[PDB]
Amino acid sequence: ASRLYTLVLVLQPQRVLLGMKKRGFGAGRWNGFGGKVQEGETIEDGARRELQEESGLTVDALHKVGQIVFEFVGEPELMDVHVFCTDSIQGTPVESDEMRPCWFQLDQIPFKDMWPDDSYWFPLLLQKKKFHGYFKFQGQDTILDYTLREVDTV
Ligand SMILES: CCc1c(NC)nc(N)nc1N1CCCCC1
Repeated sequence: ASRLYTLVLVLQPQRVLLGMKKRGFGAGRWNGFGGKVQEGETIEDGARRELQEESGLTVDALHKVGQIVFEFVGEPELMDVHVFCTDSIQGTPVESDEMRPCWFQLDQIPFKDMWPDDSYWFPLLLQKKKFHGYFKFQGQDTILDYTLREVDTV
């Protein structure tokens, strides 16, 4: 089976917001905000909730931009990540226990300190293209298989 997750990228014309994960799963890597969808909330609800929790930020509209399925070898549940983006945010991002936020110019995205799959699908994000992705990981650094396609409906 699969578990739903969310990922929220605040993409502004000349910069993208990322957070350095301070503890837990994926510590020491920059990434968007997000996490597990809870029982009782929509996916979009959970994306807004984790955005608020990890950065203090609220948004008016999130747009569906991607879906990436992850398999980790030896882990039974696939991770079904729904990727959202927004330009217009509400508030100034602040550090949480989980995330230290920072803006990045679009030409200085810290790919070598991000999840490896980001190098593959982030360009599609920056092109405002919608995508389906699949990545199979051995551990947390090695991509063994992957597929990536642009779609019409996420
Ligand atoms: C491990 C799954 C994952 C990943 N795969 C390697 N790549 C990125 N950029 N984000 C991920 N998530 C986003 C949701 C919350 C958990 C971490």
